[PDB]
Amino acid sequence: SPFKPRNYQLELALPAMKGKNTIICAPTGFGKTFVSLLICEHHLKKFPQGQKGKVVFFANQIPVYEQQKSVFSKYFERHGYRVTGISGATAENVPVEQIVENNDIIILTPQILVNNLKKGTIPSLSIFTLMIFDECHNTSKQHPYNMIMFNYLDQKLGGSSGPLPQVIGLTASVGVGDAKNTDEALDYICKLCASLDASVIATVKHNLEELEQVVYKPQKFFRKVESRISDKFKYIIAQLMRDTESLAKRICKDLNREFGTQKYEQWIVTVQKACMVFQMPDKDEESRICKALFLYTSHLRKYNDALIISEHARMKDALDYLKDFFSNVRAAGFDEIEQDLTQRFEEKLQELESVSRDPSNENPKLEDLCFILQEEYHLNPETITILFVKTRALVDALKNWIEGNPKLSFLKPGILTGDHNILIATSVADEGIDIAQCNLVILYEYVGNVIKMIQTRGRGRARGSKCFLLTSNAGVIEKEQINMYKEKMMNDSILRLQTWDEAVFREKILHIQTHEKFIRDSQEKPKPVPDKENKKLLCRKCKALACYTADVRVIEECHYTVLGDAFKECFVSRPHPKPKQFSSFEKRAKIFCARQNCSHDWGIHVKYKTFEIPVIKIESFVVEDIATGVQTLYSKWKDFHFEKIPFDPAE
RNA sequence: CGACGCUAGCGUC
RNA sequence: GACGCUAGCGUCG
Ligand SMILES: [Mg+2]
Ligand SMILES: [Zn+2]
Repeated sequence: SPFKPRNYQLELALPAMKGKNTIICAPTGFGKTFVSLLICEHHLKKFPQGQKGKVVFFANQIPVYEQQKSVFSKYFERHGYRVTGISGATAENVPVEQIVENNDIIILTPQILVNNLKKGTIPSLSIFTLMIFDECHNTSKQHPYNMIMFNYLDQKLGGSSGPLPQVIGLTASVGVGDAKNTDEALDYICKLCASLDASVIATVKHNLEELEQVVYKPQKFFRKVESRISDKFKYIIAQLMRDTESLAKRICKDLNREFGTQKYEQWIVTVQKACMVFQMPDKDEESRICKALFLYTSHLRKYNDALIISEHARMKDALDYLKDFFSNVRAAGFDEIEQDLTQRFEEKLQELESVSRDPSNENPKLEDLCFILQEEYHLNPETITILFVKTRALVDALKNWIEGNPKLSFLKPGILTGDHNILIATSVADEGIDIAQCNLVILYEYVGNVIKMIQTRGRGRARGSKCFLLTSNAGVIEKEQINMYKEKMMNDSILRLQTWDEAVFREKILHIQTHEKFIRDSQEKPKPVPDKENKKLLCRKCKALACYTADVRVIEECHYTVLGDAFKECFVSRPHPKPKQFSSFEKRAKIFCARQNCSHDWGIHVKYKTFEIPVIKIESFVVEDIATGVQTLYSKWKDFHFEKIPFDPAE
């Protein structure tokens, strides 16, 4: 152990080194990696000569996986332990069984292990002696962590009595979920402890003073401000809205309406979702009326978003956003509909710009953020900032404004989504891999949970780091208020736990956990009857025939193909700007409607073992029926019931 | 393609 | 006290 550990690290690691299933709960940045390494070195120094240990470490983000894989193999080969890892890119056509056998420390994404557990390639978890979940707080509803633990609990409660592994979770906090007093919070923490069969929660108690000189708590600030006094854009855009919806009335004629909400977008998603069953006797003019109206609603949706961007940013940015929109749809073909909508746009456009570009009109949010930045960089010209927005439209809007606003010449921004002065960002899953210490973080119209709150403090470990929350909605302020109270209750409940006898707590967890077992068994739902009939699937933006269900076979129960040239008729392949690959496929194209003026996104095109195939999404089509004539929309594939004819290579 | 998590809004016993 | 739907965001096979 020659790299100088601190006493709070040994204090956290101690119970794990005593063999107890343990949840380490410590502030982001305490150095969990050293704790994991110490625990592992100890775990497998323990064994006699005739037995050997096998450790598995789960990370569920690739950078963390690669980082841990690297540091584990560097620390452990000197001691004689084969280290290896498996992730999505390295998973296929390799006999995972003997990879696991042949190696003593094993770093995994969790999905690969549930996938191997279910296909029996991995018989039981009794293969492992120690399991380590990094960011274990999402050992919760459907997350792969929980599916692994379900397998563990099954072996626990069933008569099958193989030796089970020791389970350690690491986290900066446990969450309380939707808990509103200390006893509810207590219950939720006990439920999560049960999910990982933990007997101990390790926090820092004796060496608090050492810890609080390592990771400091940044000071928080709330900036309540109010929305735009004057809405010129909103007047004229509203008028555009009710024009387009009068067009809806001209063909649809069928119905609390607020223009600019998430009310409004859910309503418009509903008008599309209800209008893809417009069934006439004529089929030609019905295809084109229904798509007149799909287009009207798509344009109304991207009309609405423009004004939410107006509320949260400049209006020159929203303007550039929908000028990009119209350049986008210009290349999708030209009908009467395109020229018509776009031409009423042209009419408004110039008064529109004249509205946008006048200093008269500034979102007070933007000038308050300019204020904050000016102050922090006047007092510290070397401040490194990070700014969290909600939509990824807002990220490049704010960036363009930073460069375009001259007050902040001294800012040189950089992005990250899914050198520098300041980073603009949406959300980063869970604490994350190494990042430059930021000493200023700002949350711009930000809402979140308690765990994200604890974790965001790790950007500003150093003393004198600062964090701002600025908003036009007292809602958001109150919503982080309740979060801080939730952190209070979490700490209070954890300490109330540690003052219980071990055994009372362990029989508590055992009973919680047999409960939840028979719950998930009861909740196991049986099949309905799959119906065996010839169903037509038509497009969603042209409603033209695509194929029937007897055309489609299914591949490993998830992705569904088509056979026969009847599909090669009605799409066009487009080589893709993101040639990703996932488990046993390679992605090369996205396929769209070959129909003139349609070009809707229908699926992708991909190499599977020796074949090229396109594979498609339901929630990009409509499903009719021969005798009924009626048609119905499905979103999720698993939601759709018919004869599941598996893919045969024999054709 | 598909599986999950977080958030907001809205519903069901 | 959970489930579902719509969307935003993130991750992963
Ligand atoms: Mg996740
Ligand atoms: Zn189409």
